[PDB]
Amino acid sequence: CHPCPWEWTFFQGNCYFMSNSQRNWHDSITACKEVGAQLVVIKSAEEQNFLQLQSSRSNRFTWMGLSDLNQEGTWQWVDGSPLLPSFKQYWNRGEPNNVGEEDCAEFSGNGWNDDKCNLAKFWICKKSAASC
Ligand SMILES: CO[C@H]1O[C@H](CO)[C@@H](O)[C@H](O)[C@@H]1n1cc(-c2cccnc2)nn1
Ligand SMILES: [Ca+2]
Ligand SMILES: [Ca+2]
Ligand SMILES: [Ca+2]
Repeated sequence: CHPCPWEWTFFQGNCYFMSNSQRNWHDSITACKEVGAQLVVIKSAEEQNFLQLQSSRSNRFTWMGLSDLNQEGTWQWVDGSPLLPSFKQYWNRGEPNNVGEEDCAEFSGNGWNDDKCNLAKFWICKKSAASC
């Protein structure tokens, strides 16, 4: 028994995969579903710091499963849960600014940025680990 599939990173009972290719946000959602996973939805501050650190070290602009597509300015996770007030701190300075209509959230440097949903970026999938 091993808790995660090969090349997946285990963290606090879940498995994480960072892509080595780039897609737009809607295709990133599909990419994760095809491996029985979900474009990463963040549930805790520890998990946030864990993901941002890898995004900073790798220096890769990376999609997360969050958008304000349904209502501009109200951010929602792809599993339907709302962005909580205790997560607003992770936006980068001056963000979210929706310049040129940016509806999808990404890891950018030390925090989050809203960027155009049609741009190709790396992504991270999340699924729960098996019990060994
Ligand atoms: C790399 O990050 C910058 O580019 C991202 C991609 O466009 C943005 O998503 C980020 O917000 C941020 N940004 C853009 C502007 C801006 C551009 C033109 C005129 N006025 C403001 N400000 N900050
Ligand atoms: Ca919009
Ligand atoms: Ca927006
Ligand atoms: Ca922005």
